[PDB]
Amino acid sequence: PLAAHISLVNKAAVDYFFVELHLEAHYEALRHFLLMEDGEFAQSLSDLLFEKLPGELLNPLVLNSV
Amino acid sequence: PVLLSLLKTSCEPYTRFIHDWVVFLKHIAHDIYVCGKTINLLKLC
Amino acid sequence: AQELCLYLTKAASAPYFEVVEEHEYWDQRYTIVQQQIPSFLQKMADKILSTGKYLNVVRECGEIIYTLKERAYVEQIEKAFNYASKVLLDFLM
Repeated sequence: PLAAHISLVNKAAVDYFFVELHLEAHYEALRHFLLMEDGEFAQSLSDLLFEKLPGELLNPLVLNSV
Repeated sequence: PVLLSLLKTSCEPYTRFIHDWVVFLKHIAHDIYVCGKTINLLKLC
Repeated sequence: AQELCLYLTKAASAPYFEVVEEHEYWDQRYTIVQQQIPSFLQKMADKILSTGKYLNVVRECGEIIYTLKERAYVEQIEKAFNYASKVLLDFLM
């Protein structure tokens, strides 16, 4: 009477993540930004920062806005 | 019977705890530990 | 003795659940008292005070049961606060 209920909870726990909270989206989204998979973004972020090069380029007014 | 009637009521509160998340063979020991935390996690969501 | 102490609190709470202290420009009208908080509604100590407060700025112009490990009353409060604003916010637009 126990194992019959364990599989139903876990299957309902994992399913709750995908179809409601979009766990499959977060992974395929962080890759777009962190691992620089989406072009026109790294080619636009790195291209901006590299245009400058100390006290500049370090305050939250430029790098928090770029 | 006498021991059974004790065990039948000496486990009454322990079932309630088990009725929240919803030696002996370790194949199910570690599973109970996670079968509850999932329920206690869905209660806050 | 757990069926008993549930029969008392079920009857010693009907007056409270039929009415946070008031006074006599609008943030001093009703104010939370910090001591007398059930410590299991402490999560929603601000939505309760905000739920009735909206009901009074319109009135002068013109069931809950306790359960353990089940939040049927915590959800029941959000279902009324989500209406308490939709009658006042619409009343000003």
